[PDB]
Formats: sequence, C-alpha cells, structure tokens
Amino acid sequence: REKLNPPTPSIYLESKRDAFSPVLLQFCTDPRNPITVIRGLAGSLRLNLGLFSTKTLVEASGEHTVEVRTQVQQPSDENWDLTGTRQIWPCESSRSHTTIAKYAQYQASSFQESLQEEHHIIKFGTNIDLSDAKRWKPQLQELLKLPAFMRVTSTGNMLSHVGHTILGMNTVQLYMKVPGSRTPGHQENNNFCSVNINIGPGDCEWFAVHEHYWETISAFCDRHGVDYLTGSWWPILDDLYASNIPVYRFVQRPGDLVWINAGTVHWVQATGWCNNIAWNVGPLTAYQYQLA
Ligand SMILES: O=C(O)c1ccc(O)c2ncccc12
Ligand code: NA
Ligand code: NI
Ligand code: NI
Repeated sequence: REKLNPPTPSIYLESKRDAFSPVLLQFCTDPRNPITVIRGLAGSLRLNLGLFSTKTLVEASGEHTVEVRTQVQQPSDENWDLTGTRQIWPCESSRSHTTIAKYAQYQASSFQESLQEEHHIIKFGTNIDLSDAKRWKPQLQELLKLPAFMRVTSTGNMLSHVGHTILGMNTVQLYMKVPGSRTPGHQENNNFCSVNINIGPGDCEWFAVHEHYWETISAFCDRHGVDYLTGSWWPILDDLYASNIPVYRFVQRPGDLVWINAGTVHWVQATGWCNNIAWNVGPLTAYQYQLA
C-alpha cells in the first residue's frame, strides 16, 4: 500500500560546484533511480530560461510549421472510454500542423482566460526542433552551460565544425503545453538517458516505473489492443497497483531538471501552462558498474 508510492529521488543544489561533479553523475545514473529530479541547478547555473519562452520562440521562428496534438482534457489519473463508463489504456491524439505563432496565440489566450477567482479538448505543440545553430544559436549556447554529463554536446563545447553545423535534426526538442497536455507512456529511445527542463510558469506532473516492469506494462497494452512500442497509451494506475508495481509520482516545477534513466517507463501531463525542453545524453545508465 505504501511501497507502491515510493519517494522520487531528488537533489537540491545550493551551489553550482556540486553540479560539475561525478558524485551527482553517479546519483543520477544509479539504475535504482528510474528518474532523478534535480532542483536548484537552473538557478545555480543562471540559465537564461527566458530564451525558451514562447515569446522568444515566436520572435525567432514564429512562421515555422510544427506538429500539434489534440486531446480530450482529463485529470491525470483518468482515461475514459467512449461511453464514459470505464477507464482504458489507449490514449487518443489527433495530429495536425500549425505555426509556432498560431500555437503561441492559443497558449497565451487560454492562459489569459484562466485568471478568474475560484468535456473539453486541448492542444499541445510537440517535437519543436531547436537543433539548428543557424536559427537557435542563443538557445543552444545556453544549453552548453550545463555539466558535460547532462550536456547536449557531451564534453564538447562547440556548435560548428570547420564551418558546418554539428547537431543532427531533432537533437534538442521543445514542447509547448497547456493544462492537460499529455506525453503518453514510453521508454527513451535507444536505451539512452535523457534530460528534461520545465521553463514554467506552470508545472508538469510525472509518472514513472522501473524498467524491470516493462514487460508487464506491454502485456497490459496487448490486452487493451494497443501497441506498446509504437502506440499511444496512458496506464490505468489501479492496474499497476493491483500487479504490485510501484509508481513514482512527482511534480516538475519551473527550473527543475528531470534525469530519465534508460528503460524507465514514464508518462507526463502538464497541469499548468509551460514549455519543456529535452534532449538525450547517451547510454550512461549504470556506467559506474565499469569502475567496480
Ligand atoms: O512532454 C514532455 O515534457 C516529455 C517529457 C518526457 C519525455 O521523455 C518526453 N518524450 C517525448 C516527448 C515529450 C516528453
Ligand atoms: Na477569449
Ligand atoms: Ni519535425
Ligand atoms: Ni521521451
């Protein structure tokens, strides 16, 4: 009943010196930590998160077309069937295109409309590519400030090589959200670790399960007729608990970085208005086992 709601591994850094440390690396890459939330790091490093505000993205690339997902707004622990009588696994999104500027108008308007003193659909801008140094140099330069183990460029500190860009397409991704925006359940591609920073002002609610349980999750997807690997799905928490699977549940506030270990099954819902930025940091999970 309480081994199933485990505490989420969490670090608060009072000093930047502790970010540039193999001790922090080892804490994060410990495979017993499906994720780790690092607080105070954006602050300590004085990262200009304003460079990732929607206003800034519109100024730089408002005319660019991006993918948008349309979803029924539901509480994070719910996913109803057509008849509104039962919970289900499949997580339906329609996929469409709009411009960054158009998404930004919707994001800002919906926020403005929420300010009154105390079904529905929402739209989520996904897979916004910030990889091109020709368009996004200031943003990428800010990301170069992170410790080498969390850095997009690893131990490198350059964005060009002999006059050519070096990052491939879709290396750095941004997600523009409103409350209800869901990232359905998945493991990170290629068994790489990744990092995710919330720009705010709103929060993201996260759910995670240790890799060890992935096959049981896949079996649930099978029973509900959705592909584990390629399909869109949202776990029914009661099913997980009834199978004795611990679920990590936490909130990622503005400035918090989430380290995601390889194989961790996770899913996320915005509870506020926010953007998130994310990139992979290579196959670092359990690397310390090399030293033993
Ligand atoms: O929506 C997000 O912030 C998000 C969080 C964590 C992830 O692993 C993602 N993967 C792909 C697309 C989005 C996300
Ligand atoms: Na309005
Ligand atoms: Ni794309
Ligand atoms: Ni992901």
